[PDB]
Amino acid sequence: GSFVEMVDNLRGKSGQGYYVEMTVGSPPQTLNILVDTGSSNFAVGAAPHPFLHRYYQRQLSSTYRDLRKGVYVPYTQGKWEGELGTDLVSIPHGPNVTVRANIAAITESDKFFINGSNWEGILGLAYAEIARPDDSLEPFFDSLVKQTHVPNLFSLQLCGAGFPLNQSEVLASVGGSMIIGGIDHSLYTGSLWYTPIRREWYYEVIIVRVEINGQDLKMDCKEYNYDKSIVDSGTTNLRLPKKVFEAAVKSIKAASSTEKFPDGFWLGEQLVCWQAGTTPWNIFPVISLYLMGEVTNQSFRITILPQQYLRPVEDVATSQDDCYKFAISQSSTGTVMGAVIMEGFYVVFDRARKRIGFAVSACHVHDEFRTAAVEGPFVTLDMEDCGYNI
Ligand SMILES: CN1C(=N)N[C@](c2ccccc2)(c2cccc(NC(=O)c3ccco3)c2)C1=O
Repeated sequence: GSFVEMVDNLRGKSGQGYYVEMTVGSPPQTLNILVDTGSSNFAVGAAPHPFLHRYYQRQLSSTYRDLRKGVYVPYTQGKWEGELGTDLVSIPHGPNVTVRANIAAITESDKFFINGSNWEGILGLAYAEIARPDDSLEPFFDSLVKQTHVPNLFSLQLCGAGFPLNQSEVLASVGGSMIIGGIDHSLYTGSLWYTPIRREWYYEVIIVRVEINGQDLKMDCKEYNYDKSIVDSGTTNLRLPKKVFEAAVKSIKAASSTEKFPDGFWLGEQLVCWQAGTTPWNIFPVISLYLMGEVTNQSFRITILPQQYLRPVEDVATSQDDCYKFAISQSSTGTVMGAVIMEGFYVVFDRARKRIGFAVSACHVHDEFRTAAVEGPFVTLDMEDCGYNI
């Protein structure tokens, strides 16, 4: 129903991440923590770093327990390494509970912490299968559910401003909500539609059809989920498999052909600017992703606007122009529904019923002519064939 204590508990933006305040140790040490549905470790800065103004000090926590085990995590865009342990953890604008959770105390990292992001760690909300070093390291949410009466469900409303927020504004602005243990009806409009969680590792889903301004991309649906499709608040962009990316960009270019943009724009590298207030939203198409429904041979669609897939960025000249980066990019690891897609919707991670819910977000950016949408049902056949198998 209503979870006023957790509403508006997030800050941040799509490019730098959305974070929630947490406390670790006794006495409590306050830290800002990235909400990451694409990983499964609770990992916090525990040693000085040039981009950290605070970190977890294990020697100051009376409830700190050393697990005597290291963790080394090299990833595509960087690396983090640290020491495993446990401590008492709370979410000040969350359920009124304290849990004993695993913590990876980050002692060394490369390109992990973002200068100016305002977060000092990450909260991996996905399942134990992808926890590092292995699945025996119980993720935070699993500990929270096992130790308390908190229902096995969380929901996220990520709120993009629709324009750039400077250093001061991003610290003072409400970035959205993470409702732990429930669904808050004030965060969305219309109905919630659910897609099954295909498998519990990442939050894996199945896309069955893709349209650009109602025109079917017409690919074998297995291509859309090659090698998987996930919902990931820990990624900025909508990331698409190489072949799907190439087809989608061709169609988005064709729909917006009244204006030509340089190659660097479509590569997500360079910004495009328009005179203040003149962004031609109407020339860019809407993108509909059809997801497998909970009923046999039924699907539903989520429709996003260019106000979601064009990410607002401030100009190099700090001008009065309205500038953006194209927030759709290619992937070699499947589809990733990142922060820019999540900004259009209230997303319900219903772990108890192995399903993900989508509803139009009460804070999605739109114009007077178009809105994001969550609609259904549609008759869709052979949807299990859309799932990829190695
Ligand atoms: C894709 N992805 C993710 N889902 N989480 C990782 C991660 C986490 C643990 C271990 C390996 C990789 C990450 C690591 C560091 C930062 C961010 N996220 C951001 O900086 C960010 C910005 C906007 C949204 O998220 C995400 C990552 O690679």
